[PDB]
Amino acid sequence: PKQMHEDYCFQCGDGGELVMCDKKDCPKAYHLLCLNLTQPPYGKWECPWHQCDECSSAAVSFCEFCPHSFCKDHEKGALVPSALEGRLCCSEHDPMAP
Amino acid sequence: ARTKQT
Ligand SMILES: [Zn+2]
Ligand SMILES: [Zn+2]
Ligand SMILES: [Zn+2]
Ligand SMILES: [Zn+2]
Repeated sequence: PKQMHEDYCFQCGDGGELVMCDKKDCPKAYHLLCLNLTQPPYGKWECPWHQCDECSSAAVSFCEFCPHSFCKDHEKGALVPSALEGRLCCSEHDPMAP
Repeated sequence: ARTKQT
């Protein structure tokens, strides 16, 4: 049945206790340990998918397999299609087995 | 921020 967030950690892929992103329309959820957070954040928390991993600027292009993402300055050449339905992946993944 | 359990 329809839920707004995913059932698996976007970082490691395992289930369990997951913090949910507060960014409008973001379905991503994460283990606290995987984000190096000690406690669930107080109040509003937006996940790392929204900020460029190079510079912190707002992301415009998004890895489909992990929270790496890229602003307008850093997005060209950042992602390639993968064997899983052509879904885009960053350099952390083997595109044949992302 | 909120949590869910799976
Ligand atoms: Zn995790
Ligand atoms: Zn998010
Ligand atoms: Zn950037
Ligand atoms: Zn990635």
